Amino acid sequence: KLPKPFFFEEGKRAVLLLHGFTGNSSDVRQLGRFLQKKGYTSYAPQYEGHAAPPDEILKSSPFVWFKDALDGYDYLVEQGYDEIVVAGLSLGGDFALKLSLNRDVKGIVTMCAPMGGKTEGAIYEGFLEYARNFKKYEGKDQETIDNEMDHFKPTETLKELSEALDTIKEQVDEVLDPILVIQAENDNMIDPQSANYIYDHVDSDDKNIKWYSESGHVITIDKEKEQVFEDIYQFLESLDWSE
Ligand SMILES: [Ca+2]
Ligand SMILES: [Ca+2]
Ligand SMILES: [Ca+2]
Ligand SMILES: [Ca+2]
Repeated sequence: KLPKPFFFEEGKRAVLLLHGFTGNSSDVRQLGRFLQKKGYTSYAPQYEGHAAPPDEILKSSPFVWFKDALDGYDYLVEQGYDEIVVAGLSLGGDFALKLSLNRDVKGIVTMCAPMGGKTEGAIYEGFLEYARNFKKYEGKDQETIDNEMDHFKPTETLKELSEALDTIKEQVDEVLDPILVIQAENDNMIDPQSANYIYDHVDSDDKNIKWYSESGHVITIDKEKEQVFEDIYQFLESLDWSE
């Protein structure tokens, strides 16, 4: 079956977990379980059209996906959690930055968040591979997959994704809340220098950047995730929680 949002309720300190483009909640579930073991509540929404046939992404929009992130914050508040850190992977990291400008958070974690809307190359081919692997998961023959991929038109989606990323890059200088920037040194999906840009251009008074030398882009499921989780926990423990 396909992943669904998850909601692990423990103490009153809460973390909103935002996944990446073409990702879903399974990319942050292990982080959610780690946070739960450390006593933090977490909620991981899913963007419209994700965890679903890839055509549903083509019918959706980054503008909807950011409202899905905002809806996740508002859900935590409706469920009784007022103090919230937003932690985002890849596109979700950009959304975490932008969400902090739209909602009160105690802190921000960005994890391999791109700065800038270059979609040519790795992100384009990553989207196509995502669509091909889903069609295989649908049990489709190789001929139907090939035929269907010749009619898969990702251009408009990638253009909106590009414009959303560019807009957020120009909002980085408005970010004020405490921040942990996490980045894989050998990221083959985005430019790892994006992390230096975020770290240097946010206006936060409390910031930290951490580099990981043996992980790929999806750092929350790769081989150093235990250290990433520990570093996130140390950040969370440093923040201005009321309890
Ligand atoms: Ca409830
Ligand atoms: Ca600006
Ligand atoms: Ca300053
Ligand atoms: Ca700090």
